[PDB]
Amino acid sequence: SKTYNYVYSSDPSSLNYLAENRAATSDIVANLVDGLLENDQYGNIIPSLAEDWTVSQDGLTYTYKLRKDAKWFTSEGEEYAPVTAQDFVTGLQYAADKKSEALYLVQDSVAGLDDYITGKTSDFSTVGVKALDDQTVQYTLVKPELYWNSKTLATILFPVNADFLKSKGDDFGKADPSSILYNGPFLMKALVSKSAIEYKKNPNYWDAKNVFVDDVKLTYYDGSDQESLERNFTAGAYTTARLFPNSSSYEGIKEKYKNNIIYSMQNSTSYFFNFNLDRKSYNYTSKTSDIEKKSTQEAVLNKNFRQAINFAFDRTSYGAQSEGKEGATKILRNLVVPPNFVSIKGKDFGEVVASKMVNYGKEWQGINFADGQDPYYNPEKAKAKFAEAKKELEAKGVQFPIHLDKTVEVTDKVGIQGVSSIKQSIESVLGSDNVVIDIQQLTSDEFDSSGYFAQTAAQKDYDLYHGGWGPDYQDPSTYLDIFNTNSGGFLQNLGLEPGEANDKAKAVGLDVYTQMLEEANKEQDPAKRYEKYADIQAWLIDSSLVLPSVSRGGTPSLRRTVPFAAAYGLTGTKGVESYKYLKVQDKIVTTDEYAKAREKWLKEKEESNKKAQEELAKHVK
Amino acid sequence: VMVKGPGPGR
Repeated sequence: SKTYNYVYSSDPSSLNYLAENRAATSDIVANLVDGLLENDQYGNIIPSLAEDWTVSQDGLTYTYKLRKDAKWFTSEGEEYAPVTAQDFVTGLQYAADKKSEALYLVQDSVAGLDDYITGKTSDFSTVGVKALDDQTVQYTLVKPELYWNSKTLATILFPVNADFLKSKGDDFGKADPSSILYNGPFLMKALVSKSAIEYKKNPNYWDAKNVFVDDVKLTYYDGSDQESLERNFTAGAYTTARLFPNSSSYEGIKEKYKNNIIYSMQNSTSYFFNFNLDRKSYNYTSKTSDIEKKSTQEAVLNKNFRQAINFAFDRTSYGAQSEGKEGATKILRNLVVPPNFVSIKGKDFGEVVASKMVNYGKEWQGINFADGQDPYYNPEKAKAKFAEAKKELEAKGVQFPIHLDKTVEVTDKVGIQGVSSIKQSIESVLGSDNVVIDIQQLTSDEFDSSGYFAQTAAQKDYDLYHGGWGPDYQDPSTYLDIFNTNSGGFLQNLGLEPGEANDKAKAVGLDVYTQMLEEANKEQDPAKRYEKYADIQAWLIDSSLVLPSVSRGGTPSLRRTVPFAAAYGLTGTKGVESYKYLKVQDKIVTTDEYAKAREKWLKEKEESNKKAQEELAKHVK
Repeated sequence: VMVKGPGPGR
């Protein structure tokens, strides 16, 4: 049989795909539960549980016909029940009742849903999801959304069987394979914390013909043994291996695999640094006095200070820590929205953002937002902005240097080198009499509970954070909404809570940012809409409330996977996250073989995208 | 979706 063997690095807090917005959950559930639609190898949206669909002429009513052979299975593979339209009613009501962390995807879109969530109504029958019959689910929206179908690839719109959900109660969706039912390509055979994730092909899945591996086995990787990836690939145990050009082992690796190193493309997941604008927790700090803590609290609210950090942060040096000197720039990402995420009359989003920067000050003159280069690092500009910040901050009694805590996992050797790089860059440019980056090396549990898995803003224990966003649907709002003060998914990472904007949020202008988002969202013409979102992205770059850093992809690997066999998606959870479509082979792929396959894929993608646009018109009814 | 990393994945 055919097996894929590699590693994983993030244990999930749960399998609750209806309540979670973390990739630690959806990366797993992508393989276990299907929704209405999915992706092909080219990023087109194709049938999944829904074999057909229509949209009304006014754009408000979407109706999906579910295929009759789709079933729910237990973790052991036994059939539980057919998938029915009611399962989509159940899923949305459960997501609403549980206050899902991904509710922003649906709460302002589905008719009646906001009223139900906020208690203006108590009757879910007034909410715009209905099972018209066992095979037909109908959604009613508040306003047209050309990106609505792309939202169905997000797990909050996935179904759940109501009887199973009732039987499980509070046990539903725990980190245990028996806590959910399965209707997707795989069953989960093992889920062991800090050890293993194992998938087994479900032979009775409706689309089993498109599952080309029988088993997927992932061993836990904590970052302490980066050479283990190539070592186990060469030993024949892993199907692929990410390469680390800084290793002492790399010279021998590049000689042995001179014709096999493959670089991936940068993808739509964007990372950035942000500041904690309202820090409450100080378990992990080098500050020892209230004056230091209050000084840092003031500094992060100062725009000139944030801009000075931005201009002092050498992204090339940062990327070199993981990619080596020659690949250092291959991972660089300079906006939250990828520069090619959308186009406006033939011009990419990033070029439009650059043109909007003309109105945000001389410090942005000539900026270029293309991937793969560093347009931010500029020591002279950083020093000048810092001088302005220092005058403003000293007048408030702020003490210098400003100490900024950044966390990192003690086992994450490459991550330690990355954070050491930012410390060296910022302190070298601005002076350690002005800024100190204090690196806090934490255990796994401490790192989790003070960051990604912290449950409130008050538990965020750092001054600087380095997280990222993967897009949920095909519109710039998926990225730019994450900082809005009403419901932004990234607010807690900034130390803020969704709701009324507090004095810290207003001090940095996030109330104004939120009003801008509301106005842009009303625009229905794509070109005008995207231009308004480009101005919003420009505002955010200027605010330096985010410091764009890197993307996923752009990295070297060795591979025994078949090039371009897997699903690909610009947004959602049904692309690279899924082991459906993926194929393995005996031969180690060569760089030349991969390049030939890539050119074929690029060409076919354009052809297939054009066909997919023509297929769309047939669905208007 | 909220992401961590980046680390060695697919």
